[PDB]
Amino acid sequence: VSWDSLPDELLLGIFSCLCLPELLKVSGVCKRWYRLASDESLWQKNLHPDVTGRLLSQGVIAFRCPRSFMDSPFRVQNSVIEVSTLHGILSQCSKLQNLSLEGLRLSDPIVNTLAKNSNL
Amino acid sequence: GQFIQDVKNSRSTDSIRLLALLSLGEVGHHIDLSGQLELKSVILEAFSSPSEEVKSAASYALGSISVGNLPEYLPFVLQEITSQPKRQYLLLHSLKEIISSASVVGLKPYVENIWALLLKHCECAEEGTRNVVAECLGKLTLIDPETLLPRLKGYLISGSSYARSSVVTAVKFTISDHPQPIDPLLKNCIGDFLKTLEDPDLNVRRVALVTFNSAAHNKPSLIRDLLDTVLPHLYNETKVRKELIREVEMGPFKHTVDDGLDIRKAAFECMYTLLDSCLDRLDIFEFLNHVEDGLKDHYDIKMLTFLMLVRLSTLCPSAVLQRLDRLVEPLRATCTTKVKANSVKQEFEKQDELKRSAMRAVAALLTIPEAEKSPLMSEFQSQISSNPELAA
Amino acid sequence: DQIWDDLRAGIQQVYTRQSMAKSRYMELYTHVYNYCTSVHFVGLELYKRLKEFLKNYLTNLLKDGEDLMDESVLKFYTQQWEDYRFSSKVLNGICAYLNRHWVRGIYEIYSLALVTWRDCLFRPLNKQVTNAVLKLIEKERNGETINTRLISGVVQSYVELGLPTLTVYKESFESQFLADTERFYTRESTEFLQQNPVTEYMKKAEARLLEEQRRVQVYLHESTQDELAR
Amino acid sequence: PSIKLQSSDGEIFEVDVEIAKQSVTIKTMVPLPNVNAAILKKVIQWCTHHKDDPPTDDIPVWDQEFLKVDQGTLFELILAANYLDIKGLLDVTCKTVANMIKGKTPEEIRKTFNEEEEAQVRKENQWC
Repeated sequence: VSWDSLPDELLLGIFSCLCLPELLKVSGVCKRWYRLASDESLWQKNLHPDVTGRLLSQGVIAFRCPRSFMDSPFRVQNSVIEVSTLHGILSQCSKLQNLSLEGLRLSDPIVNTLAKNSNL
Repeated sequence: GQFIQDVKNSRSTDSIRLLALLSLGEVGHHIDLSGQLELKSVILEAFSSPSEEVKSAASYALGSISVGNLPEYLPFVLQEITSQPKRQYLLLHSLKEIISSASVVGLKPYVENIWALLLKHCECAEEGTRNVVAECLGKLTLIDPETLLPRLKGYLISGSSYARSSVVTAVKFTISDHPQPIDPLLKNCIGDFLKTLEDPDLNVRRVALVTFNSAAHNKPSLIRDLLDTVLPHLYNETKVRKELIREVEMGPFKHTVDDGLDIRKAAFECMYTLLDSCLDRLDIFEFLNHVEDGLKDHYDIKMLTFLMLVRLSTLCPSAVLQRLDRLVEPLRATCTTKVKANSVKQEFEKQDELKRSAMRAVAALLTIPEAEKSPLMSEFQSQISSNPELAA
Repeated sequence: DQIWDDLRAGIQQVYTRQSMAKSRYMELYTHVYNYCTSVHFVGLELYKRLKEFLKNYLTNLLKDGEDLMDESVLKFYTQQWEDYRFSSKVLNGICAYLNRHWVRGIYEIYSLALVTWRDCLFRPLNKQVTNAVLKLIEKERNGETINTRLISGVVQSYVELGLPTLTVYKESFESQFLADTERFYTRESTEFLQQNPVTEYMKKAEARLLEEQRRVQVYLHESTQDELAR
Repeated sequence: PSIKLQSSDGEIFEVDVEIAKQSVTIKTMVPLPNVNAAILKKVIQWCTHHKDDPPTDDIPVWDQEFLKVDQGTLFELILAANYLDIKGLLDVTCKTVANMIKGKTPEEIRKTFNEEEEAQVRKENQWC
C-alpha cells in the first residue's frame, strides 16, 4: 500500500500554509520530496555562505535581511563581505526587485549585473 | 491579340486576364464578334479560375457580346444553362446581364423562352440559384408588363411554397425610386400580393414582409391607401409564438434556437420604416403598445426598439407622455438585469452596450418639456451612476 | 492511451449539436479529473491532442465551403460560428479541473478554440466574406432590403477574435468600410449637387446621416459611433 | 429537488439542492468513484454547518474529532475537496495534516508514512 498517490498540486497548496523551517527540516525524505521542495512555491535568521548557497538553489523573488550579520542558474534575484561571495556567485542577473546593500564597494560583477538589470 | 493574351496561361497575371476580359466584353457590347472563333471556349474556360475577380469578369463578358448578336449567342447560353449544372450560376448571371442590357425590341422574341427556362428553374435545391432566378424574373417583368403581369398574377391561386416565394420576391425588384411606366399597374395589383398572401406559411410570410418593407422604403404611395387592411397583419406578425422555439440542452448549458426571430425582425423593420413617410395616418397607441411588447423581445430587437423610442421622443411627445409609465419599466429592467456567473468574457460585455443604449434611450425620453414625473428615477448607487456620464 | 477512446466520441458528440444529458457530462469530467490526478506538471500533454483534434476538425469543415461565393458563404459562416462557440464553451466546462492546472496560441481551452478559429480566418475566404458584407452595405445604400443578422454575427466574431481588444476588427473591417463609405458619399454628393439644387441636398444629407446612425446603432460596434459621425 | 449522489460501491444517497448549493462546482452546475460515502456525507455536514463558506494554527476544535479515526479518512476527504472545488475544507484539512506532520523529526515522518542524503540536509542548514 502506497499512500503517496496524489498530484503535487495539493502538496504545493499545503506548502502555501506549512511553516518554512519545518519544510526545510523535512526536505530530504526521498529524492522526490527534495526535488519538488526546490520549486518556486514559497521561496518568493542567521545568514551563512552555506545558507546563501542553499537559497541560490531555489527561486528567489524577494530578499530578506533586516539586520542579520553575514560572514548558478538564473533563478535568484549591516553586512560587509568580500565581493566573490556577494556578486561573484551571480555573474549576471536581470530580474532584480529589491536590495538593501550597504557598506560595500562597486566592482566588476555588481556593475555588470546592474548594467543588464532592467526589472525596476 | 486580346484573345491570345487571355488564353495564354503562362506568363499571365490575374490583372492582365481581368483587363482583357473587361475589354473584350466592352468591345463586344457594340460591334459583332460572331465571325470570330475561339471566344466561347476561352470564356467558359476562364470560369474555372482560382480567383473570384476573374470568374466575375468572365461571367459578365460572356453575355456582353450577346447584346450585339442575340440570335447566335442567346440560344447557346440558354442551352448551356440546362446542359451543364456545375456552371449554371454564372450562366444565369450572364443571362441577367443580357436582359438588363439588351434592347427590348430585340429581346421580345425570346421572352417566352426565357420565361419558360426561369419557371422550369424556379424549384432548385440551391438558394443562390433561386435568388438569381427570381431576380431574372423580376427584371424580365419590366418589359412588356401588360402581357406578363397577369401571368404572374395567376400563379398565386395554386402555386407551391417555392413558387409563391419566388413570385413575391420577383415583384420586389420592380419598384424603383424614380417614376416608372409600371407604377399604376403595380398600384392596382399589389393588393393581393400583400393582403391575400400575408399568412399562408412561414417563408412566404417572410418574403411578403421583405417585399412590403422594400415597397415602403422605395415607393410609399403604393401602400399609402392599403395601410388599414395591412397593419393588423403586421401587428399579428409582431407577436412571439411558442411553437417554433427548439431548446437544445447539454449538461448545465442551454442553447435556444428560434425560427421566427426573422419574421419578427422583418415586422419591426417595417414598423420602423413606416415612421419615415407613413406616420400620420395610423393609430399611435396601436404602435406604442406593440413597441412596449417588443421592448422585452430578443436582444437584437432591443436596439431597434430603443431607436424607435428615441425617434418617438421627438415625434409626437404627447403620445409618449400618455404612455411614459409603461415605457420605462422594461427600460428599468434592462438597466438592472444581471447575468449568471461562470459565463464567457464576451457575455459579460454584451450587456454593457445594451444598458448604455437603454440609458441613452431614457435620457432622450427625459427631454420631453413636461416630463417632470419621476417614476423612482432617483436611484443612483455606485454602479448605475457611472452610466450617466458615459452616455453624456 | 488508457482512456482516450472515451473522451473522443463524447467530444465528437458535443461538436454535432445533439442533446446530451447530465450523465454523459460528468463521466467525461471524471475522465479528466482521474487522468490529471495521476501520480507525479502532469496532464499538460492532452493539450497537443486536443489542438490536433480541433485543427483536423476545422480543416475537414473547411473543404465544403471553400467554393461558396458572396451571399452564400455568409450564411454558412454565421451558422457555424454559433455552434462552434457553444461547443467550445461546453468543452471548456468539461475541462474545468484542467483550467487551473497550469502556470507556464493562447493557453486556454476556450481561447484555444478561438485562436484555432482565428487561424481559420487568415485564409482568403474571410476576405470574400468582408467583400460580401460590404456588398450588402452597398445594397442597403441602394434601397434594397437585406438580412441584418448575417452581418452582425460576422462583426461580433471580429470583436471576439484577437484576444475589449478590437485589433482584428479595425485592421480587417473598420478601415475598409470607412474608405468605401467616404468614396460612396463623395460620389453621391458630387452626382447630386450637379443636377438637383442644394435645398434637396440638405434633406438628402439629413436622411443619409439618420440612416448611418441607424446602421451604426443596429449592426455596428459602438467604437465606430464617434468616428463615422465625424 | 435533490442533486444526485452516487457511488461505485452501490451506495446512492440524496442531497437537498438548497443545503448543498454553497459549494462552487454545484453552484456552477454525481459520480465519485474516488470518493467514499462517509466523506461525501461529511462534506454535506460541513457545508450545511458552514453556510458562510468562502468562494492549533487557528482551526476549530469541534471540526476535528469526527474525522480523526485513522490516516486515510482525511486523505480521501481532501481528495473529495479537490474534486468538489471547495476551498475552506481543503484548507482546513491541509492545515490539520501539516500540524500532524509538524512536531517530530523527519525520521518519525518517514517511519509513520512509510541515511546519507539526510546527513547532507542536516549539515547544510544553519537556521533550521
